[PDB]
Amino acid sequence: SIGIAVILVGTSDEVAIKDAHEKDDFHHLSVVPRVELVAMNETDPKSIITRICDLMSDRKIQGVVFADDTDQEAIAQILDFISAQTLTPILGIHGGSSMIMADKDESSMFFQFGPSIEQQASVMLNIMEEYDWYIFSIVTTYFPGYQDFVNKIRSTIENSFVGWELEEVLLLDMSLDDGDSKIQNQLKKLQSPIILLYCTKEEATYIFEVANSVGLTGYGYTWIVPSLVAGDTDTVPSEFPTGLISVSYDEWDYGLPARVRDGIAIITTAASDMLSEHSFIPEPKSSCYNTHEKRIYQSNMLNRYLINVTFEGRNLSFSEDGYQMHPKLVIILLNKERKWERVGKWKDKSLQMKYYVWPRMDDHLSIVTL
Amino acid sequence: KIVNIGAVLSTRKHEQMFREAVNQANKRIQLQATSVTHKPNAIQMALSVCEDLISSQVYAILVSHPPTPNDHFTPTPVSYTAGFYRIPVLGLTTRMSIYSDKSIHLSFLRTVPPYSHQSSVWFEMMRVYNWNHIILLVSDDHEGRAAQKRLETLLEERESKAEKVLQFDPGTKNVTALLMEARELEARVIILSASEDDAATVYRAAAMLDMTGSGYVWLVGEREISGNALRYAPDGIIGLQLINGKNESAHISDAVGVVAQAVHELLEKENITDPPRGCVGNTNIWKTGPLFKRVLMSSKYADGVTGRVEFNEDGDRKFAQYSIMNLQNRKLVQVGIYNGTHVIPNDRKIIWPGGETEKPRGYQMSTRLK
Amino acid sequence: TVPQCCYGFCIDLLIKLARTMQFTYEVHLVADGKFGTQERVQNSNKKEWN
Ligand SMILES: *[C@@H]1O[C@H](CO)[C@@H](O)[C@H](O)[C@H]1NC(C)=O
Repeated sequence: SIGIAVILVGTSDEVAIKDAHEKDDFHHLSVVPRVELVAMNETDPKSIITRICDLMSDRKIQGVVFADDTDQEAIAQILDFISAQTLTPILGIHGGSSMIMADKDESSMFFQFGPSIEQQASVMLNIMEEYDWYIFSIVTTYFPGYQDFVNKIRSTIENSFVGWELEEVLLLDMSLDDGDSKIQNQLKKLQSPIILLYCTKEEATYIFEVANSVGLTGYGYTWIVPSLVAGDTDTVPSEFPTGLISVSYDEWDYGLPARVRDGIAIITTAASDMLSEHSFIPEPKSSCYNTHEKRIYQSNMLNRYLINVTFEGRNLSFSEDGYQMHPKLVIILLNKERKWERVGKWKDKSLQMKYYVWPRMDDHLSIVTL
Repeated sequence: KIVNIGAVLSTRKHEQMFREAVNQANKRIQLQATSVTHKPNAIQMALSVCEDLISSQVYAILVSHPPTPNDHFTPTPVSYTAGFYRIPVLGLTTRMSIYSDKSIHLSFLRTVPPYSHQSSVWFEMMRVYNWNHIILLVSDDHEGRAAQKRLETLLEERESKAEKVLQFDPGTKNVTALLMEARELEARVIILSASEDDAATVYRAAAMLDMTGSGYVWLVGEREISGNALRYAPDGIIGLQLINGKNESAHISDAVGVVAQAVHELLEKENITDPPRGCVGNTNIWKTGPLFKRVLMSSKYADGVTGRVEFNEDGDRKFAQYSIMNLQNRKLVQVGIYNGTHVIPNDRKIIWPGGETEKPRGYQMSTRLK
Repeated sequence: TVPQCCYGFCIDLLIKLARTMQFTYEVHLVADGKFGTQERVQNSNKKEWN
């Protein structure tokens, strides 16, 4: 008897969640779980904390599956703080909870769905070596994990036979006052036909407006951006130049009713696995106030059993930082008008694009030989 | 117009002192005083602080440590809650190096310097006594890593690499094997930056191995010279101290002064908008605080009880005062001061460990090679 | 690890050099058996020799 709660923010098909809760086979595992669904708005951190406290005090909740619809990022940090304070684990399946955080402390029970910065950096180079763009430059601002991105990018390209000639790096800071002139002067140093960017949505919009003022965004330069710049597919800032390439999680074929079942299955299978061998189960009085003395029963073993699970012929083996190790990504391109289209999806490290030659969007010639 | 600030203290008498200080500063656009107490849990702290954030729509928050010894988690709720709104926060008695990280804590300022500057002032002793070869041991923690990195970065200019860097796991009870390796080495200067508990473990093991005889030098810091370490502590240890570290009234008497100069230059510049008082209501970011941080950090303060206070581009106080603190015959006596960038002697004479009265070379020539 | 005795152009040069400077020595061969280059370990930023 383990209680699991699910929290939704914003509009969602509530009846679909109820129908899909009992959608898998959970008979041969002694979990007998109960599903509790509660809906609330995005009022504030205080409301979220109060709701979580009330729920965990109400009926024997040992874990929370959290959903969200807004694109805010600090909600992940707040949830990580809560998970650090109380030993119960929580899961982020969609929304702002899917954003990757800087560095979870050594005592946090918190996991997210979605690739990290390093895997997206790796795929940005797998995309490059297929349409033969061997010349590129990188520009980025101050964001958590910015050093890891450039470090991995530089490490990958210096241990291969193919020749990547990296033309200068830019780590400009846009938070300075009256530094816009300096930023505009520095942006003129870019010469490679391929540009890599790592910035927040508003930072990306400001930088793109500045670049369009300079004019190096019209015909021959192509930009590649990470997942977090998009955030919401529908909300097009209208400042993004045509031809932008981005990598995003496959939300088109993987909506939400399946994610709830997948998240519940992780907890159920982990609890079943840790119960049988160890003949124990963490069932403390999950108090809300005066929780410093409630840390008597260590749940670190449950954490060790949370990082290696599988079900229905799928791999969900996590890592030390708390992310997939095996996500399912897609590649999206912004066409002539403001809209996003699927170009190619790759699984198990095998790139598969639906195009063979990049559509150009005259001094481009053809050569025949023998 | 009317502008109000906020603060949280750990004593009702301290609250009255803060009220008296703000009443005195009113003679220098009228200010206000808001203060609350501390709770033994972080979630209640966050709930109260955003509840009290709604109370008066504060512009700056002052935080102080409680009588608890560790208090490592006490500043965390306020920092997270304030950074959720990008509201700058000034700290008074926080010394852990975690809060110096600009990534997790975007808005945070320090009234006292961190331990990294202690590691930096360790350099002047070597500079003035011609000690070029040292052995340093630090614990496996985020605290030690920053100090080691800063020390080796500072020593990079001198092009004098330390011979050995060795570490031990935190919270251990046996370090005999590790101390064995350093005994074989050829350096006689030991610098340790560990926790208070680990200070007792290392000091006990050093005595057994005859490690603290003649011809040895120990350079320690604030944490391992206080506490229960003096129960088992050899003579001749050279420590460190701060002139006005523990006088919370001295800081407060001028902490409100430096912020008062900043608001004068901000209230009449442009586009001033009060940060929202809607704890529950608004979830956006206040426009005021990206520019407020820039002006505040560069606000030079002419003169104060602790001298000139000028902030670098790190949110940490610069030009602190250190007293080279010495122990002889089971009591501590001052022997010098750290004048900003250099040191001067004093009337008293330092007695080195082992009873010898000289300046040990810190070197023992070896006559066997490999 | 079994004791062995070595001799050659380098060994007797060391003997003559050692007698001048009044020091002793205890030679031992390398374990891996390579001259040494830089390598990337465990796919990390740091690099170490062999
Ligand atoms: C510190 O040393 C300098 C020497 O450059 C001296 O002028 C000054 O008076 C000393 N004391 C202080 C407080 O600066």
